[PDB]
Amino acid sequence: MKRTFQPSVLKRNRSHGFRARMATKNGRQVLARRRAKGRARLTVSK
Amino acid sequence: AVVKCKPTSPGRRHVVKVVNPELHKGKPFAPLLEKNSKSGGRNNNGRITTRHIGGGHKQAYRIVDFKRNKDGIPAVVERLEYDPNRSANIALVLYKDGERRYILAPKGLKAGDQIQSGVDAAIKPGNTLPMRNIPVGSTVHNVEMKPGKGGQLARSAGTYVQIVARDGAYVTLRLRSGEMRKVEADCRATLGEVGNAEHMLRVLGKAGAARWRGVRPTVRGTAMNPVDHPHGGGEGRNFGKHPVTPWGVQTKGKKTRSNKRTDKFIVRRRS
RNA sequence: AGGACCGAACCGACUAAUGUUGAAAAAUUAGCGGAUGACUUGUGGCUGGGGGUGAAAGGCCAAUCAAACCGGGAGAUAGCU
RNA sequence: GCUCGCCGGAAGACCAAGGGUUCCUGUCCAACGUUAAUCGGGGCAGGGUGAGUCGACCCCUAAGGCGAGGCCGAAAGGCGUAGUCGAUGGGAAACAGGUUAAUAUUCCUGUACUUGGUGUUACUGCGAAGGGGGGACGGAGAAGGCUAUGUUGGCCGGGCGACGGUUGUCCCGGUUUAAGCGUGUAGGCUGGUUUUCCAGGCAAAUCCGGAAAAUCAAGGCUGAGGCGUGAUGACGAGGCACUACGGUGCUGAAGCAACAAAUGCCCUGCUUCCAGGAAAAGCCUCUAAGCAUCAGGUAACAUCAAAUCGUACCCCAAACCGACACAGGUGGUCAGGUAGAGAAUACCAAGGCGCUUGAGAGAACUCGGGUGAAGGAACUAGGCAAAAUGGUGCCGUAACUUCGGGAGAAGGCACGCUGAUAUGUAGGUGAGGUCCCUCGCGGAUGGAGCUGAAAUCAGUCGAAGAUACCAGCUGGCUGCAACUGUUUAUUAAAAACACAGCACUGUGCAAACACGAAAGUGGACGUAUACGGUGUGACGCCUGCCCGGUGCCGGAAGGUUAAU
RNA sequence: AAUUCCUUGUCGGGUAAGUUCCGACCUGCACGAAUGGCGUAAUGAUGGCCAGGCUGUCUCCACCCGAGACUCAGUGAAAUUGAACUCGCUGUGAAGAUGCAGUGUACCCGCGGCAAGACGGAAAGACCCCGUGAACCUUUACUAUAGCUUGACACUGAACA
RNA sequence: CUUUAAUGUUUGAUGUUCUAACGUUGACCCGUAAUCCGGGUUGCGGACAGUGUCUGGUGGGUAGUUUGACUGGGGCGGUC
RNA sequence: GCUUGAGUCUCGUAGAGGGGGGUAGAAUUCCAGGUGUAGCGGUGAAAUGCGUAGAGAUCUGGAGGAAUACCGGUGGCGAAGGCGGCCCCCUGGACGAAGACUGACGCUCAGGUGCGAAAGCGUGGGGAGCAAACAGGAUUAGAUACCCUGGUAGUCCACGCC
Repeated sequence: MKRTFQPSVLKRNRSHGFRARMATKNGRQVLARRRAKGRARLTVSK
Repeated sequence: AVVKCKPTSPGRRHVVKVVNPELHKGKPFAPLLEKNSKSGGRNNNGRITTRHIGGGHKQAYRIVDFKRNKDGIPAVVERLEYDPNRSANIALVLYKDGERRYILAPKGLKAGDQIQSGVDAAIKPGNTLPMRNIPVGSTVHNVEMKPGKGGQLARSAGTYVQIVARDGAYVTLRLRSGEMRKVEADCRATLGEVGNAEHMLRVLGKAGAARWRGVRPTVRGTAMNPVDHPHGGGEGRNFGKHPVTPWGVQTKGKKTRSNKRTDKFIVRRRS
């Protein structure tokens, strides 16, 4: 049985990483929401 | 010519090959090659915009002279080559100053023939001239729509254009569809018809041949569901409404031509 | 030569039995179909929700699909329990 | 420790991804291990990952991403030129031994190789987001030549066998050795040399391309493998001194030949086919702007530099994805012996395990199998399941057919061992010789050795010789779908979908159509033998009648008719 | 007939016996010519039927070999559950009783088994109905609307019949 | 006052010609050792095309919805 | 051996003999336009049909296909089927005066092979007239016909069949 999570740190960083968040204004809104919530890790991918 | 295959297997039962021993066996001319990547069913938005296009064989684009130039320089024709990007064959020609070019090969062209492109060029199959040095009634191919643009008409294999009349600044042409249209007389045209006229005689024999061409399977709207197509649904085979495109426009009849700046150029609509 | 034949790796999933608080939220065992091709597979990319993609079953889109998931309108509304 | 079993195209070895200390040592047994645990992938402490040559970084690009300006868009933003990123691909270079408890092409020893900087000497036209060459490319098939590797013989060392015989054609083990340098060969490709000219390469060019003369078929490029050197080195069966029995050190003999060999190499080759098979840089060459004992380019020598990051360990898994120490999933590489076509299968090598509850006993019943009297589908919805057949060679084989098929149709006969033909044959391989050549990786005759089927006669054993594993049930009549394929990944694999064919219809290119609020993009770097939509669905014979209704196409005379 | 209600139509073959099968008839409820008609070699994990071989499929089961089940030691769940001192029968009863009435039977408590009942467990029945409930789909329902299309005005001017 | 082959002087339908707005997904040059985009030269089309506002038609391609109740279950029938 | 059967050479003659290509002129049809009005067409009679959105008639320009009026003949050629405008290229056969040459090389020929009208079949084109099928209108007692109005395959070209 092939499960849904098949890890790859390159695709992880390209899809959910910090610079992928900072490229779009909506990912910068994601980062603003996570700084306002106070997360220890902004992008847990990174 | 045409070659009917022996039925040693289904898929070879019903295939006719057209084979030309005159075509070059080997690599094409590498200075006139470019990269051709598959992009059908892919917009710059990434959506499929033309359906039923997918993976076929990898192909390389050959830079073919359509706006033929080098007026007054004769060119000898080397071996004819195969072109995947079109139904016609092409010819590698060598000019007298040492320049090789790719030409849409006409019907009678052989290796060693002389071709020329100017206004002083003798009228002969393979030669191109503007249509005021070309007599009325001759069959031409690779004819421009604008003077200097390049050949846009009669580029497929076996196709030709008849020069029917002359206005004095315009030339009336009977096209392969039966349409009569007015084209400016300074537009150039190559004499004769395009070769590989046996291209329509091939039968592919099997679905794999269409897949090597690059044609993905076509699904019928009757086979689809009501959410997918305007046809679709039913507890049997019959839908039972007027046949349409997937986007609702009627597809049997229903002429869809909305151009109004070229109606002055189309003289008689095709039948 | 062949979308050729038999048959391993590989891909799949026709039958039966077991399992059904399973060894497993679809598998095991014994057979089974394809196995040079419309094949199969690694890596990366692209298509985003009345949207995509679909050899078309409303299939699939992260164990979720006749309209994904998350947050919000929101304490929707509920002559019903 | 000695036995026993299991895997052995893995249940062995090495990586990539992924994980992140699980690696090694000391100590502990609370919790975690489906049981105990002295053990552990557990707890707590230390230690452990050494690179110019491996990978990343780096130079270069594919799909694609971002994109100065730009075009477009209420805003956000969309597309996109120059450009700049982006491997899954293309460019410099290291091998063999030894070593640690744990590292290893990194440390040590031996032998190398590459790319730059600087300096000295000798000669000299050097110089580019520019031109050209090259990188640089498909599928299938068939050789030949090899090699990794294996077997046998020789050689060397040891043995002389718990029970009849045995070393005195016996038994066991070893018989290894690389990069680099030199030679440039089984092959493969290609005519070279010189001179003159130019409507071509975004300008120039001595470079590429093209044209015209003389000369001879002899020059060049590529290329496994072999041989020499590396290497009187290392390694090496064993033996010898100290044992806390982890082990340490010294010495270390033969180290050859023949045959069979790959799916690996020559080979990115050759042949053939259509479906016509990346890009750019590194590399070579040519000049443009510029400079002239200058700066540079070559060759030799010397010296310096090659940074930084990763490197432990798991990786058909108890370290990854599955909530688990989960019968599942997970890409690549290596590929021994005997039998065998085989990467099947069986038994074994090297190596790794016995799957983290055991002990009894021998009820029903369940699961997984073995065998069954007589009957042989009477069972059942249905031969479901089981049983059966199963290999090679030869004989033989029907209706029908699209002439290919059907067809392994069906149905039969022989298969073991021994001996002879033939103290090992047909065939394969090829040393000592002998003779030529510009006398070396050369050619010709052999025909010593080594290897070696298949067949025929004769004999012999058992119930049985494809004796195990492995390995097809066969025939007849019909429906449907031509077929191969695809499909509801998780109750439906079908007659459904698709399909090659066929037809209708749209489309004259700034095409139709599609995505898009628009730019733009696909269609397509295509051009009516093309592209889209629809329906039908190989093939054979065909496809009749109806335009009243609803669509569509054509026409505008009349009626009705909007904003104005 | 993947199509036929009557219907297992009728006739023939196959069988001792055949609602299925095969070949016909035509009385086509309600086939029919690219919604394709009829046929068709080969192909099919396709549907139906027949036969040979073969057999535990069966008459009708028997024995054996392993893993459980059983006993012992160690570890150690789950669904469920108002409380229980938790029998049978007949009747009654919100209409199928362990519990009510009458009556019969029954020392107390395990263990291995089987499932007839506890209208057993699981899942606020999916069938049916209801709600002035929802979603999606259809059309010739209503009202809009993207698109396509028609014209007027503007961008948009000058001459000549 | 209904009309005149030069004059005081309008409106509306096609038809022809021109260029000068507009289009150019024709060629060339420059920005620029850029398939974009501008600017320039020229060719072709040309007051057409196309766009904005208004407007008639078409429009399940989408979107919001409606589609009654009684009923010896509901539906059919019937009834209000 | 011979020429006398058969054949060959020299020089000519007539011919729609065959294959390929090009071109010309009447006419039919269609499209665009000018003039012009109420019928055209058809038949034994009509009617379907075309025309009041302008037909038919006349004229101009253009497009496309097929067959070649006269010559034309109780003519010609070819084995038969068959072949008709003109011109070119390639080519087959026949006949004649005269001369030369070879010297029976001849005739027929079952099987075999080739050619073979029209209709028909396959693929790809073309399609002006004509026209099976089909539709309408007549006729008739009926009319699936003869007649009229249309009209598809086909007739035309290339390559294969038959």
